[PDB]
Amino acid sequence: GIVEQCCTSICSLYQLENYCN
Amino acid sequence: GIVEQCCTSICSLYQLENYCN
Amino acid sequence: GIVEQCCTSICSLYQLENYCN
Amino acid sequence: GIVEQCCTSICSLYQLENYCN
Amino acid sequence: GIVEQCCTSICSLYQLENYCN
Amino acid sequence: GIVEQCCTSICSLYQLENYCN
Amino acid sequence: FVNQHLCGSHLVEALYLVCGERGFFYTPKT
Amino acid sequence: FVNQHLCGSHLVEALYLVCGERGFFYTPKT
Amino acid sequence: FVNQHLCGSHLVEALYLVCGERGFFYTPKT
Amino acid sequence: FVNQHLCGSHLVEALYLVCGERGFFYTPKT
Amino acid sequence: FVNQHLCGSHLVEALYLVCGERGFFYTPKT
Amino acid sequence: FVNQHLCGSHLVEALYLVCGERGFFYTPKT
Ligand SMILES: [Cl-]
Ligand SMILES: [Cl-]
Ligand code: NA
Ligand SMILES: [Zn+2]
Ligand SMILES: [Zn+2]
Repeated sequence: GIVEQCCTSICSLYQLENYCN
Repeated sequence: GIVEQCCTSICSLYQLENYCN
Repeated sequence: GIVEQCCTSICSLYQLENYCN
Repeated sequence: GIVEQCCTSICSLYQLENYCN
Repeated sequence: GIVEQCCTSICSLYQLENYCN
Repeated sequence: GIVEQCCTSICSLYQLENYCN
Repeated sequence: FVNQHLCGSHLVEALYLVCGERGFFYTPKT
Repeated sequence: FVNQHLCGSHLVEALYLVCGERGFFYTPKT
Repeated sequence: FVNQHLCGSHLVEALYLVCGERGFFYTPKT
Repeated sequence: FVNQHLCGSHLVEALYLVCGERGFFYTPKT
Repeated sequence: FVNQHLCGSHLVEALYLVCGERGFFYTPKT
Repeated sequence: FVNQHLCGSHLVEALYLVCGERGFFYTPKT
């Protein structure tokens, strides 16, 4: 998930938007 | 809610715990 | 400038991008 | 100490209270 | 003290150094 | 540069002053 | 633990510390 | 925009910046 | 992405996130 | 509450949150 | 080095940077 | 003053503290 995606690997700000309400 | 109470007023860490998963 | 606009007013991430290299 | 306890190993918020005045 | 002076007024890094161990 | 100097290796606050405008 | 005055990003940083890998929701008004 | 590694509290501060008003969830367990 | 209220260090942290390894200038008035 | 690794400035921000009014000491040399 | 306006956690983060592994005390009033 | 490793956003927060009014540039590409 978000950790595996944005931390262990890298992630874009657009992917982080996936986790907005 | 909590976001407003912590900022406008004050809140405890025990109150913040209520927003844990 | 941006430093003042973000703090005194509000600004967007798209505006902040203008200060990228 | 605190570094060895809360950084190199993990630590609880209760242990961090050990370092309050 | 320093906590109040930095926040209510302003302080220098040279002043902050006085709270080093 | 600054990354190689202050991150990969260590750096002093005086070196960081090199990057002020 | 003491009472807190927590605005902006500082509120979310406190949630991160309090909740940890249990996770949390951040739900402001409006 | 650009990528990179965001870990611990840096990840939730990034969520805060991105989402802001909307709120977000941080679920490391998924 | 939402609008931001960004003061002090928080402005520079947002620039870091938005610009990344492209880098940025921080140029306040006065 | 939960555990985890707190390093560098993250450790003193955690101390600040925990201790607040009371103050704290940060002594990495011990 | 320039003069600083430092409140809350930001004061402790500045102490961490200035003092480093020499360590520091954080001693607010009351 | 003291040294140590400053990485990611910690490096630009240190620049902010050091430079403040003067502003700074952060250029990881150099
Ligand atoms: Cl603040
Ligand atoms: Cl880190
Ligand atoms: Na921070
Ligand atoms: Zn702040
Ligand atoms: Zn960090």
